[PDB]
Amino acid sequence: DEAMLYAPVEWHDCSEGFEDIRYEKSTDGIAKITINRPQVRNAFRPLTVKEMIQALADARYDDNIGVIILTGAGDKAFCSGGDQKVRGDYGGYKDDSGVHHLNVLDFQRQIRTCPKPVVAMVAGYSIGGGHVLHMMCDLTIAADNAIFGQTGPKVGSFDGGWGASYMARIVGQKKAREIWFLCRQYDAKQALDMGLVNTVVPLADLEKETVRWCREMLQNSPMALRCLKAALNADCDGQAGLQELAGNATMLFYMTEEGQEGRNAFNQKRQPDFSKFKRNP
Amino acid sequence: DEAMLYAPVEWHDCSEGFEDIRYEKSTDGIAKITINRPQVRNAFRPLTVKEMIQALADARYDDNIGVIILTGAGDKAFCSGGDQKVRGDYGGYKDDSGVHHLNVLDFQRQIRTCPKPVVAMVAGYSIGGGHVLHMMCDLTIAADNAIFGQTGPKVGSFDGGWGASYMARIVGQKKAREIWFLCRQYDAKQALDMGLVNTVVPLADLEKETVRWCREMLQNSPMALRCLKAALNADCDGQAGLQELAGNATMLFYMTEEGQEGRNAFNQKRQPDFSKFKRNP
Amino acid sequence: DEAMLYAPVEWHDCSEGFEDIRYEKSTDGIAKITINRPQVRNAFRPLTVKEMIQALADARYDDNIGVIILTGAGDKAFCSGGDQKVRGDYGGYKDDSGVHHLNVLDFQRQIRTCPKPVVAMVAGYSIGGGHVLHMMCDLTIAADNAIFGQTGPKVGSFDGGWGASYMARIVGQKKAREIWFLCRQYDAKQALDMGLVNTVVPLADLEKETVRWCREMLQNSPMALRCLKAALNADCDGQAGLQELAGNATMLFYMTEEGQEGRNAFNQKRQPDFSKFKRNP
Amino acid sequence: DEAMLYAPVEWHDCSEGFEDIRYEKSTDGIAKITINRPQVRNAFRPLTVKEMIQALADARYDDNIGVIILTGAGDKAFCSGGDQKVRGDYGGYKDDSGVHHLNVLDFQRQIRTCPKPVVAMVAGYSIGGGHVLHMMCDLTIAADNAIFGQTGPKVGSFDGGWGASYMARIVGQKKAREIWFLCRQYDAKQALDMGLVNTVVPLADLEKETVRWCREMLQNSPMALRCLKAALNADCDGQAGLQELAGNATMLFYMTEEGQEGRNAFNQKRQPDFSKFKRNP
Amino acid sequence: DEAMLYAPVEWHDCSEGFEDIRYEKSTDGIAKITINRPQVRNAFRPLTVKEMIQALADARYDDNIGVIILTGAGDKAFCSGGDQKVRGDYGGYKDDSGVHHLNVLDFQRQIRTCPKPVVAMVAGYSIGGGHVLHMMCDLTIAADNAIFGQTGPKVGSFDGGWGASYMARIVGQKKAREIWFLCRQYDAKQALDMGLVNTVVPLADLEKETVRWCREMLQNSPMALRCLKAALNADCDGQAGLQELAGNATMLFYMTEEGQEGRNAFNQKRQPDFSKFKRNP
Amino acid sequence: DEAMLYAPVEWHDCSEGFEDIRYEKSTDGIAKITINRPQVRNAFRPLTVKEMIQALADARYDDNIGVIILTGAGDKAFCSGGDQKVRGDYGGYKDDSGVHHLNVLDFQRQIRTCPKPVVAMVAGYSIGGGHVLHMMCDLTIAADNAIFGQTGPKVGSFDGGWGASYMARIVGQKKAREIWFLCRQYDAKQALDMGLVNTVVPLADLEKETVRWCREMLQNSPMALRCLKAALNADCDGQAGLQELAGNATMLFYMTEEGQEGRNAFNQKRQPDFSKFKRNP
Ligand SMILES: CC(C)(COP(=O)(O)OP(=O)(O)OC[C@H]1O[C@@H](n2cnc3c(N)ncnc32)[C@H](O)[C@@H]1OP(=O)(O)O)[C@@H](O)C(=O)NCCC(=O)NCCNC(=O)CCC(=O)c1ccccc1C(=O)O
Ligand SMILES: CC(C)(COP(=O)(O)OP(=O)(O)OC[C@H]1O[C@@H](n2cnc3c(N)ncnc32)[C@H](O)[C@@H]1OP(=O)(O)O)[C@@H](O)C(=O)NCCC(=O)NCCNC(=O)CCC(=O)c1ccccc1C(=O)O
Ligand SMILES: CC(C)(COP(=O)(O)OP(=O)(O)OC[C@H]1O[C@@H](n2cnc3c(N)ncnc32)[C@H](O)[C@@H]1OP(=O)(O)O)[C@@H](O)C(=O)NCCC(=O)NCCNC(=O)CCC(=O)c1ccccc1C(=O)O
Ligand SMILES: CC(C)(COP(=O)(O)OP(=O)(O)OC[C@H]1O[C@@H](n2cnc3c(N)ncnc32)[C@H](O)[C@@H]1OP(=O)(O)O)[C@@H](O)C(=O)NCCC(=O)NCCNC(=O)CCC(=O)c1ccccc1C(=O)O
Ligand SMILES: CC(C)(COP(=O)(O)OP(=O)(O)OC[C@H]1O[C@@H](n2cnc3c(N)ncnc32)[C@H](O)[C@@H]1OP(=O)(O)O)[C@@H](O)C(=O)NCCC(=O)NCCNC(=O)CCC(=O)c1ccccc1C(=O)O
Ligand SMILES: [Cl-]
Ligand SMILES: [Cl-]
Ligand SMILES: [Cl-]
Ligand SMILES: [Cl-]
Ligand SMILES: [Cl-]
Ligand SMILES: [Cl-]
Repeated sequence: DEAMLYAPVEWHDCSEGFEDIRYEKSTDGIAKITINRPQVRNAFRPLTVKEMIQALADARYDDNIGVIILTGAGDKAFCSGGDQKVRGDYGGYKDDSGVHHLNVLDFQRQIRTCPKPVVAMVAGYSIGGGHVLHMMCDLTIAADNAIFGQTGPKVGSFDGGWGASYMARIVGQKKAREIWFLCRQYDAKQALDMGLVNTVVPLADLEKETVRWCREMLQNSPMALRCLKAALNADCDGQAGLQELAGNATMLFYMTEEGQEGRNAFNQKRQPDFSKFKRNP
Repeated sequence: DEAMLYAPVEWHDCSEGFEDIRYEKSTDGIAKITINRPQVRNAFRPLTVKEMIQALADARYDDNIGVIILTGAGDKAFCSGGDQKVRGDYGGYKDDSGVHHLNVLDFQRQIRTCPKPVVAMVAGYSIGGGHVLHMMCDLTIAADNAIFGQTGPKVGSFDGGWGASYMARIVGQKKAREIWFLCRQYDAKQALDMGLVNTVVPLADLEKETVRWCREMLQNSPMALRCLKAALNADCDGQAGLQELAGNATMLFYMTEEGQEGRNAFNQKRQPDFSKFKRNP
Repeated sequence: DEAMLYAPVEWHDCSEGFEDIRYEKSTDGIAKITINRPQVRNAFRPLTVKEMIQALADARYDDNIGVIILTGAGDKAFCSGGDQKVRGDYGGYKDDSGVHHLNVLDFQRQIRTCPKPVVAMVAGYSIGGGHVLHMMCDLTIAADNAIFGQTGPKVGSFDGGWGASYMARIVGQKKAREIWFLCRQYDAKQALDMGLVNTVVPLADLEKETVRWCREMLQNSPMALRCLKAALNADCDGQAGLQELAGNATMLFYMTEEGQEGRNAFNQKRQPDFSKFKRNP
Repeated sequence: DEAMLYAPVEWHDCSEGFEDIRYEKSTDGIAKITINRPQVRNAFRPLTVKEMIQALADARYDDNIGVIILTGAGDKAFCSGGDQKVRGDYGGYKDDSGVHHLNVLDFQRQIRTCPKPVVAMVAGYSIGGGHVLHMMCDLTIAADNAIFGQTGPKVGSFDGGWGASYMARIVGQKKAREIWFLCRQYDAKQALDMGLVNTVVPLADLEKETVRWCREMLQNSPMALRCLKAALNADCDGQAGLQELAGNATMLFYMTEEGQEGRNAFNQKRQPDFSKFKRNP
Repeated sequence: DEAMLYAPVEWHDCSEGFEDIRYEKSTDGIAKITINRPQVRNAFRPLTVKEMIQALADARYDDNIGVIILTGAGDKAFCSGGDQKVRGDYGGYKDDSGVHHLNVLDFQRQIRTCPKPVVAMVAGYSIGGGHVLHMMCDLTIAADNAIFGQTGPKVGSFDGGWGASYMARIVGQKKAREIWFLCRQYDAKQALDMGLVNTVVPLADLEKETVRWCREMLQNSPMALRCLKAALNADCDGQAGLQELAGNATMLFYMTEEGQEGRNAFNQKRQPDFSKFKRNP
Repeated sequence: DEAMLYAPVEWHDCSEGFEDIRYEKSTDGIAKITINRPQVRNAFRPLTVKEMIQALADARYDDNIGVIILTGAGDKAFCSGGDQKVRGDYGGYKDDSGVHHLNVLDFQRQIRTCPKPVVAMVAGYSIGGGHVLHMMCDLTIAADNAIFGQTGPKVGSFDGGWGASYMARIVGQKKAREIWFLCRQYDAKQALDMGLVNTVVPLADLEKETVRWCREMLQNSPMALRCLKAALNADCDGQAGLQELAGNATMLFYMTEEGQEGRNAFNQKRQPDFSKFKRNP
């Protein structure tokens, strides 16, 4: 239904109180987080990350939202990683109160455990920490002007966490070592060819196509989506992944009569009677 | 309730067709598989394993059975492992047709994936392949005359699968290397002290205590039990463990109105409407 | 040797007793399992699965068979997954007796642990559970009319087991999330491009090329093939994978003089003497 | 130095705005989170968990805190798990707004990823979700009146995430399956013997001994502790564990001259000169 | 800077004492190990491996070297694997003294744990054990005449270690099973298409391009490069990977004032004072 | 026979060329490496480690040696870890040439990958890096005066590799966190009780009992021993563990006629004929 998928999107502004990002919601259930620091190619300082964390937490708890888009303001950059202008000498990035942070690690975890799909909408540069962020998103929609790469070994940094291992799970070990060791830039076609992004579209149609992809997911079962996301994380995240996968199993079990009987019996101060529930093979 | 836990048990014989084992079921939902080759300390030959497999399959599919006991005939042996008298040169144990088998590997997987708890009831020797068998069982109830250990490096064999890795998940890596490398025998107290068995009871009380443990589990949620068994396997078995765990999540999802709407929609040749189901955080 | 590789194939029917599938063997060592429910696009019901499990067990134990082909009858579908017409409310698919099954999980594990290569021969739709089946097969040969995808989030289901994790080990995490979250369909070239199938051939050439691939494997060491298949599973299946791989090492050890000395000594009531066997570095 | 270790402790309150918990800080760097619903054996409702999350976030960000204690009010209970009185049918526990939560999962991950040691101080009952909470804590100090166990299969629930797998990494797979399948209660001595808690002390000495253990850690390198905690999580949590461990490596790298040259060169818009930094073997 | 990247390279010979290989170093920090047995398509015998290990150890310990190239003499072969003419019956390859070796396993490990990037420069055949060798190298630069493949199942062998699992992490599980099961040969384009090599260049420009890639890495942080290599290994090598990654964290910690205070306090026979180092969030 | 087990041991000196260690061999197949720096409680400097690696390589290749003992000179210390007197600021311990090493990491991997059992014979202190060394050994025989612990967080170091993860696989996650975070010392009984060492014997009986354990293993299959050691590593070491396990499978395959046919056919320039080797199930 292209008429539905390509219908106009009406964004409602929810940016009140944010300084470094914009946060918007569509009537049909898309939340969009936009890094708004185009002057530094949308690099994040600790405040930026803090605000993205708050926005993503809101999206998670808004039961009208089914999908999140992460993007950068303007056409030149999605995100250029940590703001090197505030990178201190004592183990992180300094906020205005002098505290050193590495809070993008919290945001990565939050994207990972979000039960709703998160989509990176990438125009122009997705570089360094900004590159890890697009990789963390479940899907990436790239404009034909998109440019991807890491710079760690050039700028005195590295992401040896999901920035390395998870990258290898997307593009394979040979490509991952190349990306990290040489710190070249890759155009959208190169990214597409290596399986790094899901599709490449003309810059002009970036939001149009991204919104179609979100709407396709919004037609589907939110329960199935969250279970599948956990299951896919589970191939990577050991017990942390089991926590997500089993957690959803618990939720489901709480919705059954057998599970509910355990609760009722406790509340009614009696023994449970699980005999009425047939054992499946 | 001790009166209920220690009530007499009435075994019904279901051994029709078996030559190397006995197979029985209680009215209150316990299936018991007994290796019946005491003349060889209950060593298994390929036929024996084939029968244990058939029995355990029957127990899986009988919706009145909730727990399975595995044990050996007599008081002298649980199982002394592969019957070395029929072990061929061509990579396995010879059946009367001359085919070389290692079908205990199938029995290990079957116990592993059985959605009902399997309890090893050990009197006397649990040795070699027979020792791996008790380990594979979810729980082990040991008589005070029980003796445990491996013999592989002494008799020209080894179990480098669950017989090694899973043993280490039970007794730790130092004890596991000790048990394998030296091939000593360990008595019941030594076994309990290392976490190898769940409890040790006087030989005369062996079945009485095992049935008590079985009955305590039979009071509990069968769904919960199978989910937890899968979850505990999943700490060991990677994607195979995910298959089990996720498979249970799939079963539970099928029992929800959200999952059912998806089926209904397809059968009625219409679009699913999941909008009616609230998204949890 | 194209003459040999493209020689005519001579199928012998072994379907007697099967209601939902065909089962055939070639003189040169190929067993072929064909889902035969074209009226439902080769959707499996619980009987279908039980028969496929019986057929694959037969092929495993037939020492003349070296390779298995799995395919769908006709040219419109390989398999469309679980039969939604018989999917019950109580956690699975109803058989004629009203028992609720998810027995395709058994069949997945059987393909996985089969020591002989299994080849999916896909014409037309490989969808849902039927898509996971082709993925489980070691290799996939696709016709130019082949169509691939999942539908779980559309039809209220999910495979978060090998259907998710193992999919990711084939096409990468970005593609896996796309496939599962959007539930689009993908044509043969799309599947080839993402590494989902091994090759794409004109529909007319489907069996001809599949049989060629089978015959190439049939020239190779059956022992090496099974060790390698276990080794590749072991990158995914944790301790379950070690069981497979170590289990083959045991088989091999049994074929050595050192291994046999262990057995010989036990049978001959003497202490083993391993001094004759040089310690390799 | 026992005089230092057993010095009186001086708690200052930081509970402003909390209804379900108390939150306090000692003058020497210990924070203490106390579940304060002793009338229901310190069962948590969604609000309770939310408050615990806020308190733990505070402790994490307070650089004068080096260690956190988790405990329950009164002598009778540490925590009895999820509050069954507010457990709803729709897959979680209802807050006053009707939303269904499983937010203890967030708290579990927050304890896990906390860079500071978290110590469970257990008096009386640690049961169900309350038992998983003490397990998640790095260390457990138990009073002689402490009682441990799970109840899931009895009350229609299960924790198949860290509550299962991680439990196995503490007590081993045999005890873990016993604990979950039978849902017995275990006294302090039983807990100590299976390795489930670190020490058992007289109830009268619980706080004094817990504070001693805390002070011992407070004498040590905070950086070394966080790295080790991450490293120990990493044996369980796959790529999520790598995120923590590598994250600490990044922090350290940012404190070296080599890392800083990378940053300086970027800010100064010149090529970095890494050649002046000797390559270690 | 292409002028710099494509500048002449000045090799100096360091082959003194080697019989099967050449070993050279450039003034700008590239070490090159060349298998020199072109008469047997650069197959390795145990001495060849021994020599390669010695050269790679020398490269690791030379603080002037930052990158290693592995290659074969001539342009017909990179390496055709183990030398079958000296392959013994007793489980390995015979040296002149009749000891049977599989020492390529040590060389694989040594490439894996080398803190400096290792680059396969492939002209002609990279086959069998020789194909596993290029896979182990972090990157592969292939000439347009390069040919890739395994032969194990044809020549009575298999690499079920990194040869299998790590191959799957490169090309995906479907392509890995194809490569191993059929033992076909793949041209440079096929290899590139499946992600098996990083780039393909004209044969006459093989070294020129390889040296360029090396110089690009040689501009980057050696510390970042070794941490990332370890992090990428860590997604595959479980605890051995943790050893590498954490071992780099230890190295970095030693370079900090906090870590040094621990050493200073010990050497000065006083108690450490870690209180001066602020805790980061 | 106890007469055999407790027979006198004749040590022959092989220490020529060593400065920091002694190296001796028994006539019945035991190699003993003794750290010889009692004046610093047998702390290792880079030369010490280099010597131990040389000694262990020699033991690996001496086909008369079946088991290695690692120990410390005198009765006061096994090993107190890294020599803090030569620990430099630049990420390692300085040799006489000023190079900074962490070469114990090499020795750890060498113990891990040694195909012969390695036994720690511990009298007195096993502390720090010295404690990790005893853990790495397959088994530990402790004297009643033995003391165990880590000191990292006190002395500005950590071993977050095998020092952490592998310790947890020995003593469990709760104890492992205790040991690392508090840096207490533990007597021999405490070590035994937590599963940290295999046995405790009177100091005067240390070598006598250690040699008995050694001789017990020396009676068993060297091949079974090495396969089992690999299999147990494989529960921990991911693909590095697969390499060892599969590597052993390859060695065994080379000893079979099916394997050898592949080699013979290649050497005789003819097609292999594997049809003579029946396919096991
Ligand atoms: C069990 C022992 C210690 C009991 O000793 P006891 O003194 O009480 O009895 P015996 O004096 O030995 O007399 C008992 C009779 O039973 C025979 N017998 C005992 N065990 C076996 C056996 N396993 N196979 C064949 N016969 C057995 C004795 O010979 C005697 O009969 P008679 O000759 O007088 O008529 C003592 O019996 C003992 O040690 N038995 C051997 C224990 C053993 O070594 N088992 C084999 C170890 N290996 C395996 O189990 C294979 C498992 C494996 O590693 C594997 C891994 C992967 C895939 C497949 C496998 C597999 O092989 O299955
Ligand atoms: C395959 C499709 C795309 C082909 O479309 P086409 O246009 O060619 O034909 P149709 O007119 O749509 O269909 C032709 C006839 O076949 C019936 N039919 C087709 N598929 C099924 C099916 N799976 N079940 C029942 N009937 C089917 C149609 O109904 C029609 O017959 P009539 O009704 O007119 O008489 C299109 O057919 C299609 O999309 N089919 C459904 C694909 C699907 O959704 N399959 C279910 C996917 N889910 C699973 O398989 C469950 C797997 C799972 O998650 C799992 C996980 C763990 C453990 C167990 C399981 C498990 O459930 O097994
Ligand atoms: C704790 C017990 C053993 C102590 O018994 P005791 O005799 O000393 O006191 P009682 O008289 O029984 O109780 C005193 C008052 O407190 C109430 N109460 C106690 N526990 C709870 C509770 N958990 N919920 C609600 N109320 C509780 C009693 O009802 C009584 O109040 P009154 O009725 O007199 O007014 C005994 O109290 C006991 O067994 N309690 C239940 C322990 C239990 O079963 N907890 C649930 C275990 N399951 C979970 O926690 C869910 C965790 C989970 O699996 C999960 C997994 C993944 C994601 C989320 C979750 C999750 O659900 O959080
Ligand atoms: C490389 C091929 C395809 C190139 O063919 P081409 O037509 O150009 O040359 P040829 O005429 O075939 O031969 C040229 C001369 O070189 C000899 N030769 C080539 N390769 C080898 C070799 N590997 N060993 C010994 N000799 C070799 C030819 O014999 C000829 O010499 P002449 O007799 O005429 O004088 C083609 O040459 C080819 O296919 N060679 C074999 C490729 C192969 O099968 N290699 C072995 C594969 N197996 C291994 O490498 C073992 C690795 C392993 O799995 C493992 C795993 C764990 C632990 C250890 C190992 C291990 O074994 O190391
Ligand atoms: C062992 C202790 C407890 C014994 O105490 P005791 O009272 O009996 O003897 P002392 O009087 O304290 O000492 C006797 C003489 O020996 C010196 N000495 C003892 N140990 C060392 C040492 N490790 N380094 C240098 N000197 C040592 C004493 O100084 C004294 O000599 P004098 O100067 O007075 O003559 C006690 O001695 C003790 O606590 N020693 C320190 C234990 C320790 O902290 N070891 C270091 C722990 N860290 C490591 O091992 C690094 C390992 C690591 O984490 C790592 C990870 C990854 C990669 C590499 C590494 C690595 O660093 O290698
Ligand atoms: Cl970067
Ligand atoms: Cl055994
Ligand atoms: Cl599906
Ligand atoms: Cl519970
Ligand atoms: Cl090969
Ligand atoms: Cl230490």
